Amino acid sequence: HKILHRLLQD
Amino acid sequence: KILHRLLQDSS
Amino acid sequence: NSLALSLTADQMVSALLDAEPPILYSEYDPTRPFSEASMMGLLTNLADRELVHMINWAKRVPGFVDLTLHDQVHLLECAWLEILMIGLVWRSMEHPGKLLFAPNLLLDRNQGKCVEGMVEIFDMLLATSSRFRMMNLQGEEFVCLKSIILLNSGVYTFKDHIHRVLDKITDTLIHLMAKAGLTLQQQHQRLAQLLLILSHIRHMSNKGMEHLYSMKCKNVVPLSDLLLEMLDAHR
Amino acid sequence: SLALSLTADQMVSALLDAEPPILYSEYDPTRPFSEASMMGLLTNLADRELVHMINWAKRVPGFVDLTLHDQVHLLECAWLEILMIGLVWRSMEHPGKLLFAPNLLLDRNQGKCVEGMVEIFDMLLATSSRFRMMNLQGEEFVCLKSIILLNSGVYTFTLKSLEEKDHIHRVLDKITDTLIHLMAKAGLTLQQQHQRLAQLLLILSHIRHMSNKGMEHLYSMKCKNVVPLSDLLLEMLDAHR
Ligand SMILES: Oc1ccc(C(=C2CCCCCC2)c2ccc(O)cc2)cc1
Ligand SMILES: Oc1ccc(C(=C2CCCCCC2)c2ccc(O)cc2)cc1
Repeated sequence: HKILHRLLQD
Repeated sequence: KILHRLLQDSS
Repeated sequence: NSLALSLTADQMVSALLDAEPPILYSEYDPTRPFSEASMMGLLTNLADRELVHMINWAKRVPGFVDLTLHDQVHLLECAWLEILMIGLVWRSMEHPGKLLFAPNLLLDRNQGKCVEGMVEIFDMLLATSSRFRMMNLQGEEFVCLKSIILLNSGVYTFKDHIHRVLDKITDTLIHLMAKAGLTLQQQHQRLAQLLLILSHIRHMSNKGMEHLYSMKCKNVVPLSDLLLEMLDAHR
Repeated sequence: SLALSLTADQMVSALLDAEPPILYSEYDPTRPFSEASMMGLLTNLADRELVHMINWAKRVPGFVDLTLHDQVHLLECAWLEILMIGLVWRSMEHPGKLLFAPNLLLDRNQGKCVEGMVEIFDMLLATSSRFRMMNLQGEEFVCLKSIILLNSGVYTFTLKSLEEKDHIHRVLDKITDTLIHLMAKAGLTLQQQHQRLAQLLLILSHIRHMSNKGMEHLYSMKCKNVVPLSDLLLEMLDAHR
């Protein structure tokens, strides 16, 4: 789990 | 400095 | 198959110019003298808010969205400080001796002395800004250099599609120089000078990365969770 | 100045004529590998390589026209970069292997004998696979080395002291013309010349990254007091921290 994952999908 | 000598070494 | 390779050189410039992140502001408390924790706290807060725009700027870079989510994470994790620095250097172009971190936050060499080891990186950043000013770096050239950093800095730390886009930006950079009237010899000479500066931006990033790793170990200026993720990706 | 009047074909001749030899290692295949032994071999190798690099730098066009203090600065910041690109160059036709010497071929398993060095081995291997993928030529490799020598320390610098900084860019642009002349003879179109010129200089960003990562690794093993560094390597290492 990475915050960078969420910011790239949203 | 060693780098000083080797660069300065002419002969 | 992506759509970046099909775009025209002018369509490549327009897409990059339209994806430019905004110039953010720092916190508005007027305290021109800074301590070590005061200056790093402002830059950390600014850099954290800049990362959010950079992530959305990267998604609007032609060819980046066509990458795997993991490949997107890898490129941003290795190039994020390079992208911040080349943006800082670009904003400080018409401010010699000053570093325009924000329109309300200009710092000089003496400011960087309030944080140990950071005045050395200040000189490198100011030298790169003076180098951009000497070359008359155009905004169309700057957006190309930023996207090059994003796609190239982590392409060997893993690929064929990335080099296809990197060649497309090369064609785009040559297109701009040929439009400005530069001769063929002046084109690949200016292209070489621009790309050689990227080696120093990488150097400043590695030096800055160690500086942030030292600040983390000091544990005085609290880093954001997003900054800790981008920082931990360099070990 | 001599370097400004050199023809591109004569520029290649000067760089190729000045190439340092490929020194051998003191490696004994009967001796198994260890952390203190492997870093000891590479330290002895890189130390003897430095002597030839210093004399190689003198034979680079334009380098003699610089100040003695400027020559010290350029070598101090680029010495590990030049060692690494030469290492990557020698290992081009040995996939998965790093040819530190003709009698020293190391893969990823040997790199793990030293803590943290395996990550740098992968970057060097990827750079060699990149050189092999691009089919890099020796005429282009010697151009890239001399570029690293002049460029890696040109932005880390008397108002007239910047005039020599302007002379360094004159030689840098001269080497750029040489690369384009080489690619034109190889049957590459102007578009292919610009692309290959860009690809080559983009690799120099990774070479800088590997040097910075390798420079921190040498500083860590120095404070470890496990592998003694030579007196010259200590001078080159202290210049980065
Ligand atoms: O636009 C920016 C560019 C760089 C930096 C920055 C730099 C650090 C490297 C040392 C020199 C200052 C630049 C920084 C500061 C704090 C932080 O938590 C993350 C990045 C901030 C904004
Ligand atoms: O041709 C060479 C290039 C690099 C190295 C080298 C490397 C260090 C960076 C980590 C990966 C190994 C290569 C090294 C090792 C020990 C030393 O005292 C100085 C340089 C030796 C020869």
